Amino acid sequence: GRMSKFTWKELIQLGSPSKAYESSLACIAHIDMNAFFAQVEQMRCGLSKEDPVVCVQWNSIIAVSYAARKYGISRMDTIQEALKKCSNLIPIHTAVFKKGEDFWQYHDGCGSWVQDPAKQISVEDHKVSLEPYRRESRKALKIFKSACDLVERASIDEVFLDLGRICFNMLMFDNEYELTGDLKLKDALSNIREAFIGGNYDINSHLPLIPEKIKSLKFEGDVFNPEGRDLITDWDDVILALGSQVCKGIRDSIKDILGYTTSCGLSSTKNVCKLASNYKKPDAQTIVKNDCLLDFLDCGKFEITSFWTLGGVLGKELIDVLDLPHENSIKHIRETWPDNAGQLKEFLDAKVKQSDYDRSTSNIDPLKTADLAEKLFKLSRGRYGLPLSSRPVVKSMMSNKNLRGKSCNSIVDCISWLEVFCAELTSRIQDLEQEYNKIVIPRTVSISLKTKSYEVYRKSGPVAYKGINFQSHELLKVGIKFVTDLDIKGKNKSYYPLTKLSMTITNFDII
DNA sequence: GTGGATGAG
DNA sequence: GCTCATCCAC
Ligand SMILES: [Ca+2]
Ligand SMILES: [Ca+2]
Ligand SMILES: [Ca+2]
Ligand SMILES: [Ca+2]
Repeated sequence: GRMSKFTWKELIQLGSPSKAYESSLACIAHIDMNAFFAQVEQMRCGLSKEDPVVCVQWNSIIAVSYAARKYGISRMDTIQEALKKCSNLIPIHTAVFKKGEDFWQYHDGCGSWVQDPAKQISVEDHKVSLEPYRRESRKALKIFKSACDLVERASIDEVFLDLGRICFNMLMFDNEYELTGDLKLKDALSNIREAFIGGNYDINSHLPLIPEKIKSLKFEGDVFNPEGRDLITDWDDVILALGSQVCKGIRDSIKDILGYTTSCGLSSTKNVCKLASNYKKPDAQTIVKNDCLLDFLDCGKFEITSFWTLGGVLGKELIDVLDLPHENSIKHIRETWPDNAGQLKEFLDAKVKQSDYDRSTSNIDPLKTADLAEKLFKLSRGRYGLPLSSRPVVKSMMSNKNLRGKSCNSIVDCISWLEVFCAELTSRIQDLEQEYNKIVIPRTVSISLKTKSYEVYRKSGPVAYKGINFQSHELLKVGIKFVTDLDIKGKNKSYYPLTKLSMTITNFDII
């Protein structure tokens, strides 16, 4: 065409962390450390990524390495079942707390699969610690925060990156990058760079057409192109290619410094990014161009239920409520309401109003349908761009134990368990303090139990600190007092042995 | 006040 | 299957 399909406004928008995600030109990444717990144990025990390791808790498998999966092992399997699929399996049990001890510890060469009765990790007196995974995640997150100025911690093993600044800055100012032996970005993109510093454009003006010398710019990773479309046809393509390069370097850092492999989804929107990181794994990168967004969504592997918020009960409700076919529901949503979000909105209002349609258990806000339609309209088209957003502050933290057998028959027994809970909540407060770079101190403690016959007892109250700071010993002390008060409360009633015991902290001052 | 429902996979 | 934090009809 004569001009690009994009404006200067939308390009310059890339350079503002608050608005960059709204640009059609946005370059978002979703990076997943797959089989995270297995990777962490592999690296700790000096093993390779091709070693069939399985992370184990009790008799179940919680993480399965991709090497282990070659043998048909899945989380579905027990350790005994997985060992009949691959006798060379390397099960590694999580760290555990022992009842009464204030620290966790690894019991290597111990597990329910080893014959020696000496080398067991009894479920009855032990509690699992996920601290080693928390810590490793923290190391990753610091390396991500180092390479990019807007990182969302989507979960323990997944982040989103907004690569707009980085990309926009490469595009305009990076005089070091070279496409070939003789070709450099500064020469190839001299026209866009001279126009931009010149300042003579109107922001709403369309961009200049991309130069031919940019078409040799290489994507890093696997560009999803079923229909064999051209790789670089406009500026959104240029930014994305740059992103993939930047994104590869970041992932190599994770591998170089910590040894973890990742999958990466690169695209304009967060939901499309997450689909792509999962599309091939492990150690892979998938780029989804804007012009392939419909090729990607329609490939066959996705349905309306594949999206972040639609994976569960609300997802089903929509299939029902929108009479969507059990295949190509996304496409089906595009064509039925082809022109605008509102068409979906009115339909919803009509279905919204029906005798069969519940109002009581409905996961659908009647007031909030305006947005629900726009979400779906745009999600169906791969243009639903949310901002990268910090997770809100914690309100509650809990550490409990499901007790079986008669281990818990006394106040003394309960107190041994509280020690483990305190130990654990202390290390979790610490993870939080680093995440926030702020002191976190809880003012309220709650002690909960379930009796022999599954009745619930509970006691909340303040915890006081002799110092300005938080001290685990003051949390325990209050816990002990509550546990003791509940003992008296249950004297000639159904009580021991307990079947469940827990500690919860709330009312944090993030001073 | 909170048991139960809910999200991912 | 499980997890744990978070939300809200009861
Ligand atoms: Ca994952
Ligand atoms: Ca002790
Ligand atoms: Ca995960
Ligand atoms: Ca185009």
